[PDB]
Amino acid sequence: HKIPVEADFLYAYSTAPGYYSWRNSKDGSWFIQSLCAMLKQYADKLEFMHILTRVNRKVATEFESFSFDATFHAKKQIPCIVSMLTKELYFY
Amino acid sequence: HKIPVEADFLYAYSTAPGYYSWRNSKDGSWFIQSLCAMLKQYADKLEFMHILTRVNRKVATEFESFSFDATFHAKKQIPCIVSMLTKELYFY
Amino acid sequence: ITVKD
Amino acid sequence: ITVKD
Amino acid sequence: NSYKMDYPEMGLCIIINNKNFHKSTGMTSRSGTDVDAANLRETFRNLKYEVRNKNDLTREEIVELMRDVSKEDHSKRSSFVCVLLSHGEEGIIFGTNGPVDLKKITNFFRGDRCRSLTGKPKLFIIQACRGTELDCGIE
Amino acid sequence: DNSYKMDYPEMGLCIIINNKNFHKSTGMTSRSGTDVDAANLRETFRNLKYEVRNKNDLTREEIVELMRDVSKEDHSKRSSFVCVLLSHGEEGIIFGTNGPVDLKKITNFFRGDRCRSLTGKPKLFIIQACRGTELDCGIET
Repeated sequence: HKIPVEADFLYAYSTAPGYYSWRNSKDGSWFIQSLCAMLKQYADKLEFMHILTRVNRKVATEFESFSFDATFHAKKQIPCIVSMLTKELYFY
Repeated sequence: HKIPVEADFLYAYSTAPGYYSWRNSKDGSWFIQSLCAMLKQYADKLEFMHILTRVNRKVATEFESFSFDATFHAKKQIPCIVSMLTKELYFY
Repeated sequence: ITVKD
Repeated sequence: ITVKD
Repeated sequence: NSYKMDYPEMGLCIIINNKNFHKSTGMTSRSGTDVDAANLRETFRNLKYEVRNKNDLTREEIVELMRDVSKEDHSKRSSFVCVLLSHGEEGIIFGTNGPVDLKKITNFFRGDRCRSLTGKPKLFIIQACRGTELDCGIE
Repeated sequence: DNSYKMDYPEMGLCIIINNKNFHKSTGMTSRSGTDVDAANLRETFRNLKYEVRNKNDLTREEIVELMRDVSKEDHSKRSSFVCVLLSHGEEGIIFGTNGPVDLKKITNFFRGDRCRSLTGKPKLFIIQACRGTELDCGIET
């Protein structure tokens, strides 16, 4: 009969709850860089959750902060996929 | 070559942030019922995140609360997949 | 019946 | 440089 | 099974790109976000979304835009995508002039409030901080 | 690699914390049916070759202690780690039989720097518990 009014949302967060998100002053945010690269390469192949899981790995393994302020230097980031979706999502 | 300390966690919540979670007094909680059914049916065929999406759909569409207290009656529920995983997870 | 957690 | 958001 | 993605159109992709904040907020400008917004424009153009880019919105213009779009008729659209590039904290995104709660934005699209998107996937991509914890990593 | 390595000698631990009965000084009702959930979970994860460890009616300090001891175990020949929590709750919070524990307190024992024999391995948390008092009235299709 009915569905929850909260169903069928997906929140792709750039960072874990509580944490800072990192951005490169010339190349853009780690997360959006990686999301656009993964979509370009896999959006005609992979389901959305699996593209977003590859975004997680790219950000987690390839990015580390460079800061002239030591407090902000050599930091890491894991994005945070939050799915109230009820079906798989394919972009083609 | 580090990884984030918050990486490779998966949080399978029975319900969306802020909301009640429902449980049948005899049959068990909607979420665990569905998670056990979905794992039995599909742990041999599907990646974990796709199993959890079928869980979302089972809970979202098949369940609706039944309460003599009209305040709590005909309510709905969507679970919440919170994934900081960096690879796909296959149980087979 | 259904009850809340 | 890396900066925070 | 899987969302029906063969409606006449893929849907809207709304990109809110806040670079320059009012100095009364004490917020630095987000240099590089223009590269992000343009990357997102091209990416979603290639997936067939009608991309609408917005720039430097106050929190009231964010709420008003989100309301207006949620009252558009999406009957012929398969999905909805919203990208928020800004400063933030947990639960909160910043317009140019102050914070606005994320749940205020997403609520306009609830299944009961945007009938022409009921049953269709609503994607929120959020580039923003969620607090002040630091992940020092492990080797 | 695209997939976690799941062919370690053992799949890993699956810890089930089933809190049915609470202390009278908490006032919260008994949780009927959770025994069916905990038994369902035990059989499901045995069929997936996990070492299931059921716990019943743990206090908030017994939870924190069990999680700490498990975090100090040696998971080097385990593929993953699973923890299931059945209890009352609120946003961020799981209840012992005598009061609240922060969920972040439990999961922090397994951060990649604090439990090295699980670094790079999937750590799953399945949480049956309320996260507030909002009610979804749904919408007719």
